[PDB]
Amino acid sequence: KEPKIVATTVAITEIMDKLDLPLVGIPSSSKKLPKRYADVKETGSPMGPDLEIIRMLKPDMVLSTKTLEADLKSGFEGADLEADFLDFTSIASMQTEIKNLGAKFDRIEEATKLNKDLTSDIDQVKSNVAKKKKPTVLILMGVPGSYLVVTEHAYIGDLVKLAGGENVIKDQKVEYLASNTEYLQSANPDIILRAAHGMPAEVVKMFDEEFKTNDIWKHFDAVKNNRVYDLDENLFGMTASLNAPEALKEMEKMLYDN
Amino acid sequence: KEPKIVATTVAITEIMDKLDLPLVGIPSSSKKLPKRYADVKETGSPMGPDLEIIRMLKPDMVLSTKTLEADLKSGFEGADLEADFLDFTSIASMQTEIKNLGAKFDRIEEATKLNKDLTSDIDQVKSNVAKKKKPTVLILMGVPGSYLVVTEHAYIGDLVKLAGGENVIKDQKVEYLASNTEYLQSANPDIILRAAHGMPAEVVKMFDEEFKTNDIWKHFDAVKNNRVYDLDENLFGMTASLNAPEALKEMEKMLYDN
Amino acid sequence: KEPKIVATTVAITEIMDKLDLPLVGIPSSSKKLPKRYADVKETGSPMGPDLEIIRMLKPDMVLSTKTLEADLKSGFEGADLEADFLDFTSIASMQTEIKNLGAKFDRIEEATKLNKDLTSDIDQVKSNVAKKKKPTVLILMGVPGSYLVVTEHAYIGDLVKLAGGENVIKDQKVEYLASNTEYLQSANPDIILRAAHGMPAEVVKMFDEEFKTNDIWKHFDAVKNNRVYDLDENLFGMTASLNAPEALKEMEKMLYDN
Ligand SMILES: [Cl-]
Ligand SMILES: [Cl-]
Ligand SMILES: [Cl-]
Repeated sequence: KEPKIVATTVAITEIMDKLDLPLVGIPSSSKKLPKRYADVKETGSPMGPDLEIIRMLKPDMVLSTKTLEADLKSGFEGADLEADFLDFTSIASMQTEIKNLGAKFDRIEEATKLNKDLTSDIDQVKSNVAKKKKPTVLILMGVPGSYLVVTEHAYIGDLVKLAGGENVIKDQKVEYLASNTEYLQSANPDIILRAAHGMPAEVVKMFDEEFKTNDIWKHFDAVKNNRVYDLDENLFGMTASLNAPEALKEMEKMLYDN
Repeated sequence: KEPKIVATTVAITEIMDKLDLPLVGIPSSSKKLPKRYADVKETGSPMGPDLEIIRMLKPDMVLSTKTLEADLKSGFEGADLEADFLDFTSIASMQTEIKNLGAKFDRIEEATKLNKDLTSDIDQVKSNVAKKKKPTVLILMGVPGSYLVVTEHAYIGDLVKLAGGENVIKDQKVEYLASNTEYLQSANPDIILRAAHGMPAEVVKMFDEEFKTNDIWKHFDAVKNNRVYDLDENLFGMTASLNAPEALKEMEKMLYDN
Repeated sequence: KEPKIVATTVAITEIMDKLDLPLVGIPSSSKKLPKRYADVKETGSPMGPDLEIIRMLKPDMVLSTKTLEADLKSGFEGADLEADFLDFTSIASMQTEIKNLGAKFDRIEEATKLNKDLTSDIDQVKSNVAKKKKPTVLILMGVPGSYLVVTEHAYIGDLVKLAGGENVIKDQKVEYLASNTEYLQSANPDIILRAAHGMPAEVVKMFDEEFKTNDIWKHFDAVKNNRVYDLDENLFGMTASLNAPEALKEMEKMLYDN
């Protein structure tokens, strides 16, 4: 008997498709999912799946992410659902999770092929930027008044690192920091990147206008030099996915194309 | 002749379906509406209905909510549209409105049945939690930097009350208060609940990360103990609906299941 | 050979339809577009179009807006794409752009007709309000804690001006200002208008509740008198469109109907 697997996020569902694995559950989402799962039961929001639906499906494994573990682990345990929280905070961690899914579900060849493809794409960006002069970068996540600083330990920080950017924040131990803006202004990043995950682009544009008028950020050289980018929310999520090669290539354009 | 009724919100439209009433107008919404109204004219945003469409429909009654009365009453009066603003700030108030709609539109039996079902569900939660030790709860509505404190006088406060939670805010007269965070930290709620009505879950997750880094909230015991929940926006609206029994059951899980 | 044109926003696509021009590219959007372009290739977000798709289409011209020029100009130049950034910061500027598109693409008669219709609608509002006593107005764009003041130099400021409103901000040179709220309170606008472009109405309602509790705004007479309006985001965009006649008529209702 094939294992009965519930995937609770779009990113995991895409990995399951590349691994040629059937699913009994998929997340409820407005995003397009692989066609093979067109008729699979939806199990609610990735950020809070519907435990009663999932229980009914009697799965052998429910797949979520490390970043959601604190939020969802108790509910799964309470419902007697076996669950695996995959670490998608870097591309490398995602690739190890892909390897481990191959081993867990008898798809070692498919996982190996997928990782080979990813690594080839990543290696090409690394090679492309290796001899370039590197810009310093400040990564912000959030909305006006509450921006978090994103370190190398989060996925968007990993993309900046792999594309050769030098994060203005160093030697930190957390994924997201509260912004110390006077310190950041003195550090003077060459480039500022912003992510408002899930937010409509029209709202993000409004935020862009606010940033330019704000004493808090307007005297940064990056603002004066028009080196502030909004990361396409549709392509740059908070955690890793198969979108990474495309995301890394877009990152390379922003860091060096100007 | 049947009365010509315009329902301007999803919640009211669902009540009209349970009352077996025809409609000449429904709100414009991306949410699924009862199938019987598939071909009914849409009348614009619940938060600002299209008065020119509604006028054309020559309704006998337009139904909105108390919470929107201040915003919409003048427009309706100016357009010579008769309108009823239903109080959905508690389940009990919603049930009285259901009774009154039954009387107004000759659906007393249907309203009585609907209220019987609701009351049976509510009574079961009350019975379930009656002998449990009760946690203190802080309810926040909004986005980083501008969270409102939600009292017992608003619908989400009513759900907390009915599920046995003790609001840290007492003896207030308003539905929403400005947050006095130092006071709230000293009150030390066992649990913090957050609602960002209408906001995509992916954005809410981002807010969750910001909350944990913010000096303003991070030293609350509830944060240290991982007792902060985001209320599923799709299920917990700002005002009451037929979703209430499901919402109350989910509330009971959060307050006691941990 | 007909020119190969890519329209990167909904507003421009609607103008191209009125000008009876074929398109090779349209923006990717959830909004309804003119039916004649049902099968036209989508080219990504208006706020960051997909340059690789657009390159493939080998267009003669890519159309965007002045307000996006700073963000998008370098990418287009880098991709060797000819691009025109149309000034939609007022109705009059939009009408000059319509005239110039007619000349550029051999649609002078169609552009002239479209502008005649627009001007007739605008003239009617101007005539309607000419002898009315004019209210002072404060226009805010954004979200709690980060509202920008909108001047006459931005499109929503232009609508207020044309409908007879007197902006409390005068003799400015920029489209958007940081809010000096103590100054604004002393200026005491008769009416406050708010725009959260792209934001779901349910979120905007939540913001409305927050505004009323905020010491920063609650002592304005406009708040005390219930003269604060949320501009329907679906109809009042950040920059001009063919929606303007409808928008101007709704503006006239808010400024004088009360
Ligand atoms: Cl993760
Ligand atoms: Cl209400
Ligand atoms: Cl513009």
